[PDB]
Amino acid sequence: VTATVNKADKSKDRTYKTECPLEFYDALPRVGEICYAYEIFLEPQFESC
RNA sequence: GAGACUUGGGCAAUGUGACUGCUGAUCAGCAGUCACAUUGCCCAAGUCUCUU
Repeated sequence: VTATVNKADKSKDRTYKTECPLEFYDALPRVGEICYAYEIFLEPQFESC
């Protein structure tokens, strides 16, 4: 904060890293190990023509 | 005690000369701070338009 001259280029933007969630962090099955198949459902809400 | 004189004492009134501080009013000269105003350098920041 003592660097009060920080108003010169306050429009500067920086980069950041990204990371997948813990569950998605290497959930790949191993041969011989238990696997969880999570079913996907697509229920229609709109009434069709 | 009074009248007057002599000296002295007491009180009072008023004036005169000098001193030490205290303020009052006016005037000049000087410094500093704060604020406003003029435009510009000016980046931040949002909106908007063009467009990047």
